[PDB]
Amino acid sequence: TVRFGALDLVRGEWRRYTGTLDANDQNPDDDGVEFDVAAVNIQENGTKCPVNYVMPPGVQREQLYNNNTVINQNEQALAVRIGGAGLQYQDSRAVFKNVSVDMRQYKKLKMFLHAESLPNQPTLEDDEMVGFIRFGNDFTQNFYQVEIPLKVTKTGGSCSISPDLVWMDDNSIDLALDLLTRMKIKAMSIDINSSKRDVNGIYYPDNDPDLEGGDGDGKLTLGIKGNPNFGLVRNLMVGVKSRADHKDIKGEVWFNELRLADLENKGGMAAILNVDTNMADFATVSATGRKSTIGFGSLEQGANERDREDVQQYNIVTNLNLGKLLPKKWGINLPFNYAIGEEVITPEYDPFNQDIKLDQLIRETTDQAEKDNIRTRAIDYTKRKSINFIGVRKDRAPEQKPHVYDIENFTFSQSYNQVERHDYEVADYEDEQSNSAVNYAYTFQPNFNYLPSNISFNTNILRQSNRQQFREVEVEGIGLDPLYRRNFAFNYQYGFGFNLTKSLKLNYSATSNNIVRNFLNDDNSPKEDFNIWDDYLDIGTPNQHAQQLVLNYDIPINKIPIFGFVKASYSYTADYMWQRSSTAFSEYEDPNGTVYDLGNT
Amino acid sequence: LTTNEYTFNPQLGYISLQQRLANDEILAVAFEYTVGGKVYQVGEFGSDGVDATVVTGNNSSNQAIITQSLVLKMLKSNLTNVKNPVWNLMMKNVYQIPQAYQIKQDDFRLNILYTDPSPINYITPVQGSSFPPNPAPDSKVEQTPLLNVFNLDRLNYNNDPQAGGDGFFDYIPGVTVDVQNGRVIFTTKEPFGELIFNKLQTGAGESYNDPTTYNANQQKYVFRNMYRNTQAGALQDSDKNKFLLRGKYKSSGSNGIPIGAFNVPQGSVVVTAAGRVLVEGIDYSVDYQLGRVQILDPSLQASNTPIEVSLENNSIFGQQTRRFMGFNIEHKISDKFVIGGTYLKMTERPFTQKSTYGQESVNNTIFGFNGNYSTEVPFLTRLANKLPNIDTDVPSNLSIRGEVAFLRPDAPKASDFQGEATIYVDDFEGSQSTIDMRSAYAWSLASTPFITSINDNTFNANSNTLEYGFKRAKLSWYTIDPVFYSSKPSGISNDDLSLNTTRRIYSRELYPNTDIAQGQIQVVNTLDLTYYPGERGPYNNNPSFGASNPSANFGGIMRALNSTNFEQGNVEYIQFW
Amino acid sequence: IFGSNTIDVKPTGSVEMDLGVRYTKQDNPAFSPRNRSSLTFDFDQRISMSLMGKIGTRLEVNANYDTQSTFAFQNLFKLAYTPSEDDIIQKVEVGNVSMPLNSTLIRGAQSLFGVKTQLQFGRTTITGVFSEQKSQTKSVVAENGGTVQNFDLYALDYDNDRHFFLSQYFRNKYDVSLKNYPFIDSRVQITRLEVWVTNKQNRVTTTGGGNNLRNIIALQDLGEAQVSGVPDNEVVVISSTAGFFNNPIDSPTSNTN
Amino acid sequence: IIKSDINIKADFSLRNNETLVRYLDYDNNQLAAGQNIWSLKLTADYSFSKNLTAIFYYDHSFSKAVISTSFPLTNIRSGFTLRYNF
Amino acid sequence: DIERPITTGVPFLLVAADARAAGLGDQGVATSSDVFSQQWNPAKYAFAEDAQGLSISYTPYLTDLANDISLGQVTYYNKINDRSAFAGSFRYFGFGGIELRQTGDPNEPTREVNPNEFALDGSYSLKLSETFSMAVAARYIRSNLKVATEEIDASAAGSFAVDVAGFYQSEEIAYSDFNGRWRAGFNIQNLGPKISYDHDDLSANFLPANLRVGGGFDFIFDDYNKLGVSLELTKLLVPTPPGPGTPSQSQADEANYKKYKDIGWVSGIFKSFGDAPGGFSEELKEITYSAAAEYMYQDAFAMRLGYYHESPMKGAKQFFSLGAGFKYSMIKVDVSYLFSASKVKNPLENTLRFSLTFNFGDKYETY
Amino acid sequence: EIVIFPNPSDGNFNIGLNNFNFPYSLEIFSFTGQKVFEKQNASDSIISVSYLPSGIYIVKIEKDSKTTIKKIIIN
Ligand SMILES: CCCCCCCCCCC(CCCCCCCCCC)(CO[C@H]1O[C@@H](CO)[C@H](O[C@@H]2O[C@@H](CO)[C@H](O)[C@@H](O)[C@@H]2O)[C@@H](O)[C@@H]1O)CO[C@H]1O[C@@H](CO)[C@H](O[C@@H]2O[C@@H](CO)[C@H](O)[C@@H](O)[C@@H]2O)[C@@H](O)[C@H]1O
Repeated sequence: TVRFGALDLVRGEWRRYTGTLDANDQNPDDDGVEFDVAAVNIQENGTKCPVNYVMPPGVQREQLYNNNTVINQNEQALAVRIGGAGLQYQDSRAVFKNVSVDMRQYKKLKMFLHAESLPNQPTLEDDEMVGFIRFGNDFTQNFYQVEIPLKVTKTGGSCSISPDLVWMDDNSIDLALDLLTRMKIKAMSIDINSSKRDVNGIYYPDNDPDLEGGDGDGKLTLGIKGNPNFGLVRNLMVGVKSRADHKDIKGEVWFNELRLADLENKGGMAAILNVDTNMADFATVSATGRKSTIGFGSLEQGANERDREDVQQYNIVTNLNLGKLLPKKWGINLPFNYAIGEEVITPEYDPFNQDIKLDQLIRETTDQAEKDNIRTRAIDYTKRKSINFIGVRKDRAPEQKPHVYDIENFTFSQSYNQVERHDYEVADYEDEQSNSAVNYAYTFQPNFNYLPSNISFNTNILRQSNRQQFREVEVEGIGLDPLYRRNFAFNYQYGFGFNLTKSLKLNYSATSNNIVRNFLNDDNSPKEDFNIWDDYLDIGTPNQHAQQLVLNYDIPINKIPIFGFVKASYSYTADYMWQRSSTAFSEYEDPNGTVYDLGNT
Repeated sequence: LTTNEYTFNPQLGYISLQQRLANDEILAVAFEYTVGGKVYQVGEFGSDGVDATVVTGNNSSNQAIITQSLVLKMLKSNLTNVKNPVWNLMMKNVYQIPQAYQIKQDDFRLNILYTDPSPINYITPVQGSSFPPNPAPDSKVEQTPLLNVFNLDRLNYNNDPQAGGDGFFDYIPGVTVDVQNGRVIFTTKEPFGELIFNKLQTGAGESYNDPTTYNANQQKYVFRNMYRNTQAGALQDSDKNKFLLRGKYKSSGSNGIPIGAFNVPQGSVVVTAAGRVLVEGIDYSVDYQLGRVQILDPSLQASNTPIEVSLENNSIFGQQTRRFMGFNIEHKISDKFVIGGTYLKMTERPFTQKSTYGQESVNNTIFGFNGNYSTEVPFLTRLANKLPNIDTDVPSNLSIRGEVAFLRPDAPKASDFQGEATIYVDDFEGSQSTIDMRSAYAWSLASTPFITSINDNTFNANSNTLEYGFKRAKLSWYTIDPVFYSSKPSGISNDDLSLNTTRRIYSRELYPNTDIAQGQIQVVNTLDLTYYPGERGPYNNNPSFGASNPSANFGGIMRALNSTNFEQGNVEYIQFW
Repeated sequence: IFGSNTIDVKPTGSVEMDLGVRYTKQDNPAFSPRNRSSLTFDFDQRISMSLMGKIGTRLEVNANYDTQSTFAFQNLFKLAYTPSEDDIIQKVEVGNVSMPLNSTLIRGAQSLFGVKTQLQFGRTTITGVFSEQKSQTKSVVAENGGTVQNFDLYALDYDNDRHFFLSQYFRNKYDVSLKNYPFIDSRVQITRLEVWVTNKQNRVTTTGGGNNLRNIIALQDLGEAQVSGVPDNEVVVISSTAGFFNNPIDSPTSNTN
Repeated sequence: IIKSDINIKADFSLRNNETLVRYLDYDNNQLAAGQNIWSLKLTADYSFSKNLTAIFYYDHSFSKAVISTSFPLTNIRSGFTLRYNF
Repeated sequence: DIERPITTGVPFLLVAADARAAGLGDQGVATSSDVFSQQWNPAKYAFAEDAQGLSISYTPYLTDLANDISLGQVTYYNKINDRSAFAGSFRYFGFGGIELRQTGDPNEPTREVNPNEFALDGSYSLKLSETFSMAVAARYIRSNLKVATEEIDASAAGSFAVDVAGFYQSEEIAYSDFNGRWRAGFNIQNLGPKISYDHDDLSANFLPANLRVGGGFDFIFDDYNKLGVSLELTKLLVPTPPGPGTPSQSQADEANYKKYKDIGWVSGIFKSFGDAPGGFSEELKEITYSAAAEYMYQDAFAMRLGYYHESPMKGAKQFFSLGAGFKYSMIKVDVSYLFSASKVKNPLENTLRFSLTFNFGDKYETY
Repeated sequence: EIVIFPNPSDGNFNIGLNNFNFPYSLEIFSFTGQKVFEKQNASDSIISVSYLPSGIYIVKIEKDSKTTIKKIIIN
């Protein structure tokens, strides 16, 4: 009789890393090393044979309320077992995880490590097994490595061992992240093919004979390879490496409570000034100036949500009723809006390397050109300007007979928006948008009738110009070639209805969109030296044209006194559309060189 | 599959399912298509295929039933094998834009950047090497935006070809975009694989299918394992997932700004146009019941300016208790001059004493000093009256509002470990999930197993006769019903319930450190397997079963697994107590 | 301390209270005989009360307790004690209080539960609050109407197991056909397509496009010819292709290939 | 001293549903799915006062098994409901 | 944190079920006589001012998340004479309806189950002296929190308990500046056999036997204003489970737990005073306390403030409480709110408890 | 209608969506009110939350304007 008190397929979040972490081996699927990863619990492994599982000193179990009862939550550690043949001299085995962790607001990275020997196997000695954390954008090119030789918990006697001896403070990783920053700055001057790098390309300051102080930690060994970023950790790995020269070491290592500590809680400042004035229902000025420092934010914002930037912004909005400058006898509604403004943003961290303070990188550069490049590429500058003439109309006179040719039926709306930008991604960014709209709408008031009941017609001139030049972050020597998007358009739709008969009703409408292509050469090459106001009143080639026609007919068959009960009603909606095909169709070229016109739709 | 469960591209010959097949599902197709006047068919339709059933005979005693199968084309196999060409039929160039339903042009921006570690939208050659010299205009890599590198920017706004593109993602609803489902499809089947390999190819000695021949630029930028391996398998190639599709889209649906909340408190909505706070009565209006914000300013509507709406939504679920305290001074220097001294503190109370990354608690304080001065200026009115056609008498006003604020943040003392503000990247209590296998009714009688290899005839698993079942000894698998322990059935004594094979197991014995809520299950329902090797098993016709060695017999059960992809699920081991 | 002794705090609405028995019997043979049936007691409350009034012309009481909706913002309770305007204390609010601030750098809180007091020293107004906040701040960005949603995908984050080429022919024609997009260098027009999947629902219904259940055999190499630039082993899984093909090396996918 | 009307509503329902799959060439009438649910809802309103009312409710639903994938189910919800208005 | 908490069956018996006592820091053993005086002290039902009273109380759990997960209470008291009273209470903690479904059939008769826990009790209170009264209560507790599945039996676990209570209410004594009144009360409750959730004599849980002793004083101003301050001490009468060890390694803990669980409830009541390595100073850590002040205006407006503190080593439930009460004509409405001050997340946070009582019958003069 | 596969599950269960717009937001809450599971851009039917301690849990399904709250049992 076999009674399974538990039977489970156990799946883990930490994936077993396959592939070599050392270049001396280069054949990971060999060596006969049984590498297992599991979990050790206070609820299931309190009677473990080599060492019973206990919480690290100072660690308590979480307490929740299930149903008016206090439930102690489970405490777990990640267990890594290396057995069979054992690790070679420099070989390592590790597990990994994909994360998104920002640790720029915390000063310390702490973690508990425990080491023990496998039962019925040769004993693991102190400083032979090394526990390492490798974190960054990957595990082979861009990572910080933090290593610690492991003191082995002595076994052989009782299984119950005190927590202070199971989790020794000598085995606890307590890393200052400014040490990683200084390692990164120092390795900036180390060549990729330098002899100071290892076979794996990792730069260890402790192994540098020309550096004083090493990595600055007497217990941890720090290394860096490829410009990683702890401001956004995408890949986190924990593993065990060997340091025994002529020996294959076997054992089990527990990892617990990988945490960030010592939050940086320096506050921030903000100032805002508003000047709002109105001038005899004719002028309205609103000026705003904001200046916020690094560390400011809202009450509810977290460590990574507060402003890591110095912001200096202003915005002036001015409204005029220019129609009041004209006599009220012939009323003109001509409002004019002018909104200017700009903001400058200086990041706390340099956008390159993403995890070093901008000022610290500037100070430790010793090259004026590089300092200028860093300062200029860090700045995020935005500027907006808007000129609006929306709603230009002439109001109806108090006693005036409406007429089809009256100017009171017209409305004018002009809009101009300009955005200048330059930041870490764009060296120069232009965005211009001009929209001119003329709207006309008249309704009539009281063989068949041919007088339209109402006539509608509006026109639009939309021009969008966007110049986008991406920067070379390395040097401000050339930059990328500017890219131009132009969306010059001319739109007009009209409509009118007839009431030919008391039963008939005929509504017609037609919309047309044309694209203006005066900014293009004979080939498919845009012209850099082009102005958005070059040929404003230009009607381009047609691009789309839609027509809609609706007929309603009550069929007055009741006139004949034989069919006076019929209540027929006919409706006919007709739609037509013409769509211009792309130039890839209208001038398609075969490999033979001939050109065909594939036509529109 | 019903036509509502999938779509397909009639020109490019691929299909997209509503439900994805992340399991052992089998996908089969039959399709016919027309090339000009020619018609080609690949599968076997229900209209032209063989009949489902053919019956021979008149009565069931002598009838023969012939059930016939349609011959279709396999797109996904029962067992995954990335080395077969059927694996290549699965597309890996389609990306689902999250929460996108009706993406449209002018409301969708997409860019490709290289994050190593910062977002850079061009590619630099590896030190000591350079990109291939004199490339074709469509194969430029050096100082080229990544939209052009991955063949996503060759047209302008109106989809007309342009020399270097307009710098924007090409929006073709039939080629690069799935409008109805918000999906972006690359113009190549392996944009980050063979396409970038061909862009960086320097000679005929480099083969895309042979990674050992890469030229140290394909070694860095060609992420071939995302196409030749599964996503979980491609996770092992860490140094390659550096290309980022970063973009945005505008979701409108109806008129008005959806603030993503309903029945919000009045006066909690703050709208900022371009660094200036708008007026709730003039520049915009708020529909509080429907959670809408309508911009009433004509200049801002035709502005394309990002407008920030910050509201307070009280439909909070699973949030920590936050205490909000503080005072506000409103001293009045004169009838038109006010000084304020607001001080506020907001603390959060974590559920536990460990704060995981992302679920952190704040203990923030903010204090500020403000000044307001609003006066009437008749000089501006008199100046306005000097204008040509202005004769108004409405007063002109000035207002100056200054304010300074200081934020001192912190973490609550409750979530501190040894006196420091602690955030747990991984405390390791969330790892190692389990799937329970000890459910008795989920197991059934097993087939005869092989014990060393497919060629090993130990338990007669290779036999095609009754001998196939000759080695099956008796095995019962059960969970002892609680009727035996609670309401003692007749014929069962207390000695029958104390044997270590029949006794009830309590959680306090197997899990002494586990806390159980009162009123819940305090017993462990073990899966008991009683094996009789000397007793004949089901369907065993061994002429001499009692004359053989009982240790040569077997007793087995089998079970179906709901999650078949162990690699994706990272099924690490089998654990049993 | 109070203006008068009149107390007109009146309750309106309704209160409901259900007491009963629920008997359930499911004839599952796998269940224990002790689980033959379950006889539980049902107790339900549907409190739908409001409470509006005044106490001594100084306290205003406004309460709404409704156990049929979200308690986060519906169950309301406000006690407002307003002394004479000549006193030092102008207002004491208990329950659903608000902290409105005429400030931009410091935002107040609207939905709070706690104690709010207000003092007036001649010309100085001091408003103090101590409460628990019942809401969270949410920020959206909108351009030209609707809100802006940002997305950041990685190359490895493709839509997996959802999109399938119909054949190796289409897969190998995809890149060349899209060389000059939006023009497609292909005349293929998929006119008819039937898709079959593994049936685990085991549900027969006439409204789901009819009951079309068939035995299916799916061949990996069905309808595949050779490809000019692709070796045979990357197009078909058949061990030996000698005599397998009977069509030219670039034939479109077809049953006769 | 207390006198008021008693309002009784009874609602009985019996729903049978069957799904058969028939082969044309031989007798293979397969029972694919099926339901047989009969329910009874009794309610009795009695007004003690202008504000206090009592409602006796008795719901009894039985679902018989047509195919073995479903089990017979008996649900009986009985009791009283006191409502007090203001 | 919490060090070796006392584990008992049906802990929902200890949760305050009414808003009046909730606003007073979860104490009612020595407050004024009221309809909700059954969970706290039935002995003051003989001191009730009104002849007959009914009350419905509602305590929601997960107020924002979902309804129907709440503790309701229905209490009814009736004092036939000037000297005696019969009361009956029914407490019901429930999660509402839960649907059990195993297949995606749109047309599928599914099983709706309501896991719950209810206690139905009846008390008789008799006034011995003119200022003192006793009370005896019998309670039946039934727990049906588990759901019937395979290898799981959802048979409800039942138990019986007896409560002995005493209440003393002095005459209105005049002082220099006011004329207050003194009150005292004691209650030994939940005395009964262990409840076995698994229906086995080997596995049983102690009933939450509780001892509550309290005292209060009322300052009476102008005969229309009252201020009552009350203080209550509460101690569980259940033995504390052993901690590290009080005799291999796990064998000592196993023996300690076996010794602890093999203790009768009658012996467990007396064993609760001690049975720990600590002395009287550590014995005082087993007692929780509550202090409240309630202001009465016109005997129709009530403003209650309370503070409840448990030991940090057990339960860890300390908080402040506010409460408001309004009597319109014969109907009293009470609302209560809780501000937690402990590290463990109280499930009653952000919860407004409601109570509604109707009083009817003739009036009894207070002595 | 929203369908939850076996309600007294071990932590591994399924959703019963009726083949509609697949992106839905799923949130699993403990009896303490704590947030124990988040899932946006959700399309996979199978939900694996078997690391949660036993008890009743609240599942919120948000599908466009549709909001649904159901109770599940983890035993
Ligand atoms: C085990 C408990 C059983 C339940 C007890 C219910 C008692 C009902 C009695 C009605 C009552 C109490 C209000 C309780 C409401 C709470 C409902 C809770 C809702 C839950 C969600 C309402 O009376 C008030 O309410 C008004 C109604 O709005 C009445 O208006 C008018 O009401 C009607 C004229 O009375 C008009 O017909 C109507 O036209 C008017 O409008 C007014 O008369 C009065 O203000 C007044 O009590 C009076 O009625 C008698 C009945 O025989 C009671 O007899 C007792 O019965 C046993 C006691 O159970 C005792 O053993 C027994 O000794 C004793 O003889 C006495 O108490 C007596 O004093």
